[PDB]
Amino acid sequence: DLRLHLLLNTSVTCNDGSPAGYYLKESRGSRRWLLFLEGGWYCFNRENCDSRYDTMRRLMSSRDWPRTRTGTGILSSQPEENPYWWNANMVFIPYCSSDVWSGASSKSEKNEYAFMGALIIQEVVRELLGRGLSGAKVLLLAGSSAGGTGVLLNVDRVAEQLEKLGYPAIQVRGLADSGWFLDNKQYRHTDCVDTITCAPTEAIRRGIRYWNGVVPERCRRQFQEGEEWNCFFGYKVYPTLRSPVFVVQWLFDEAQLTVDNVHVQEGLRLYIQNLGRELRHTLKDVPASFAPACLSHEIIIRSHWTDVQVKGTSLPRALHCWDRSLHPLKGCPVHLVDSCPWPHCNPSCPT
Ligand SMILES: *[C@@H]1O[C@H](CO)[C@@H](O)[C@H](O)[C@H]1NC(C)=O
Ligand SMILES: CCNC(=O)Nc1cc(C)on1
Repeated sequence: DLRLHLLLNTSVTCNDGSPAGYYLKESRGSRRWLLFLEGGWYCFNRENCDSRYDTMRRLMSSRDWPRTRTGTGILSSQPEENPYWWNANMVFIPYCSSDVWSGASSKSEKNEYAFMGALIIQEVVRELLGRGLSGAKVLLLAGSSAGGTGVLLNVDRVAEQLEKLGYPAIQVRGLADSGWFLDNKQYRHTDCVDTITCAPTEAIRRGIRYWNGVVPERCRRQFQEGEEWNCFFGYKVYPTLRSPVFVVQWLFDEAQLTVDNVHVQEGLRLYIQNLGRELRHTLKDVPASFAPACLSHEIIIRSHWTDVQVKGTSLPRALHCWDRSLHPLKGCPVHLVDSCPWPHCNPSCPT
């Protein structure tokens, strides 16, 4: 199990002002640290945040959090379940800011909710340094779905934070799972008048203003003010990053299809095949990646994450090969993208 620690700096809060926190399982024999960002969509105005507070309150508040959690998948400490990093120090950071880990605003007389995702990550890092992170050799910032996009938005800020705090020897890297979305043409279209109809670009643009959202500096400098929503899209923000980042993405991701208004005749067949091709195209110059041709969503904290293979190579193996490459390798590849054109043309896709 991983044990809960609420942040000692209680000014860093979840949406409703309760303290944020993290779950920790230490491994005294290891200098590797894994910090995982939970996902779970987001909200972007008073009305849809109020609805989230009624039926998704654990994603907006810590008052009902349990004292422990079980680590699964890449967060498992058993080698049977986690061939990659089973002996690492394990941290799970709950997502209670509803801001895709981008926010920097407090609850106040003018703000019904606090949006402090970017500050939550920084405060977790700061408090961990006194519990052994000061002696780390690698810090891997991982995450799934909204947490995967959160890795892309924050990995270089963690690197800069540790440099400025005086720990230049810690190597910071990122693992972004199921957070590589396309602002593509949708299969059916509606103008942005409420939550359901509002396309991701328009929703994120409004969210950034509501959250006081922040993006990586080099990406901000490219797109400039008013256009920071561009930096929430993986293929646009990744070229601006300096830390090594490994990208995991199903070619036919279920959340991508949902925001494309897809739930088979010729028109839809062509649409789905073109989505797969566009995704593959955006990964062509990503040297560390794992992209199977499946209809699914998320992978790395599922207990059977070791089952899927691309070209005969599992994800735990590809991550191990990535580790080796950061010390091309004979029979130990790091770029693994399916080329077949339809969901589950890879026989190892999840059932
Ligand atoms: C608590 O966190 C806030 C937000 O980052 C920061 O402004 C403040 O200095 C912190 N307080 C302490 C005592 O570290
Ligand atoms: C309903 C589909 N889910 C999402 O769009 N989830 C997301 C999107 C981003 C960005 O972070 N989580």
